[PDB]
Amino acid sequence: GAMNSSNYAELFNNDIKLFVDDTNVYRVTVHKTFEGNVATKAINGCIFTLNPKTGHLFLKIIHTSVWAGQKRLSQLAKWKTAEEVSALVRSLPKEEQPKQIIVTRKAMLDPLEVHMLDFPNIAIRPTELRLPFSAAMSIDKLSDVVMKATEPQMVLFNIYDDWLDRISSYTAFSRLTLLLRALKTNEESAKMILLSDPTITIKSYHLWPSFTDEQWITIESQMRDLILTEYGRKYNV
Amino acid sequence: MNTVPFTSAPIEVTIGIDQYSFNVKENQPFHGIKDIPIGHVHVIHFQHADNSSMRYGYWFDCRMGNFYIQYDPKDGLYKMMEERDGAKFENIVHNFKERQMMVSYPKIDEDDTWYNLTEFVQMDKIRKIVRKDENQFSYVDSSMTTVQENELSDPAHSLNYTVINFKSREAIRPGHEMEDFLDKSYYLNTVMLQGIFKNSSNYFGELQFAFLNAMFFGNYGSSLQWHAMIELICSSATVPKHMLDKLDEILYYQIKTLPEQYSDILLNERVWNICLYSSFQKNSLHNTEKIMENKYPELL
Ligand SMILES: O=C(O)[C@@]1(NCc2ccccc2)CCOC1
Repeated sequence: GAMNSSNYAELFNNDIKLFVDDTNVYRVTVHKTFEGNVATKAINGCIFTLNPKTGHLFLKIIHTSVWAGQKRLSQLAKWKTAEEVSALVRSLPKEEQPKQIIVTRKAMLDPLEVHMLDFPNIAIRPTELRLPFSAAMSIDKLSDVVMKATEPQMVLFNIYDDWLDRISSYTAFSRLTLLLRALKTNEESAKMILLSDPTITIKSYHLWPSFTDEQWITIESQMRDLILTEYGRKYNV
Repeated sequence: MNTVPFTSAPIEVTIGIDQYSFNVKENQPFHGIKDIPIGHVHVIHFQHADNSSMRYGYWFDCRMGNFYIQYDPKDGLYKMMEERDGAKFENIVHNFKERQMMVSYPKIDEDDTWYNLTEFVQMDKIRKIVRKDENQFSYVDSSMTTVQENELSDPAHSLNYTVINFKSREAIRPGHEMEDFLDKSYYLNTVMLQGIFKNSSNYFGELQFAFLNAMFFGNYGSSLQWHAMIELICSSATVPKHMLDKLDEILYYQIKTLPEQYSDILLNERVWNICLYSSFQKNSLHNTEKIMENKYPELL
């Protein structure tokens, strides 16, 4: 059924699974028209499909042309997400297909279930975890590829860089979610923490800086402090 | 007019005949029901006084044979049987009528209720949902499960309603996922009407039969089927006008006949609120919407 804190280690077992987050598929800016009405302008979005055990991220870029002439875009976005995830599954070899797909928003359950009727043994599940995947577009290299896209495109990343050479998947996912929560809560300060030391760089083939084990400990502490600081600012604590 | 005699009434029982109900005491000199209108299916149903468990009954049409009821003390129920000896049957009936040991199907002349509830219900279609080919009448009870309930356990004793499942490959064309899930017109018009039922009369017949089994036996799977068949229509953007107008009449008479005190167990709040206020057909069921709002405004 639903995925939560009680069954959290299930994310790192040997059954292939993917998280699907649709929060950046349909992105708009709102503006006034010449007549003083309000209009939206869509911008390129993305589906965030992540294997939490291996770090493989299937980033499907959603180009604004897919909305052209369509109505009820927020509804369509869910069905387009389900269509694209179904297509990804069918494109994978049998032994790489997921056994479970966990959607971060419950409104994706029926669209995905309907698109995956041909795969009755792939479980489609919600989660009670509040995951910060909406902040994926705060990772500079992900935002850049989405914004530069001129057509639909799929780009593959490892969202954990080389961390699994040194840490477990559980720990990698915990680091990722802490980083993304910090970027969601205070993006400018989080980015400052990550780049405050010019001598630590991001390799061409990586998304995050090349921190040593001890430096990651310091960074993680600074991220927790940022989150707590913002909590006190928000609630006057 | 036709007659269903009873050999006797050895156990105290509430007997119902279509929408009417009456009590018979243990060993009361009761020998059946006369004046049953020819031209419709009928249902004779039972609930034992000493054990309200298992309501059960029999759907029948007096044009198909001469039927009577006889209590079986081994299986502990009133059983319908066919009498093939016509002159014997007529003589039995005539004597019981002369001794005035029968009740009369009390149809008020102005009252079209039973026709309105069974307009599309045919005995031949009942006998395909309830499979027991050696009898011309069909036994139903409160506990019988439907073929769909079983898929989710004795198949010979099942209700073979047409399976409706909105999240099934039958309901959703590959490549038309969003279209077919948000607008069930394909599933209604091509799959169900043209494909399985052949016409709207057979579809309404099954819908009406499901409602009646839900109401008269408290059969849960029948209630599920009745609501699914309503929702399939209401959730379709493209429905022939004659079907929508007929559905409004069908549902109106069903809601009118439902006992007020059973509304909590016979009406699905989700389905009705969706059908009357959110669905494509939210404005096509004026008569049903009016009676629902006046009779069961709490449900809404
Ligand atoms: O109390 C009764 O019996 C009632 N039924 C009438 C009836 C009698 C015999 C044959 C069919 C119907 C009257 C109101 O409803 C219950």
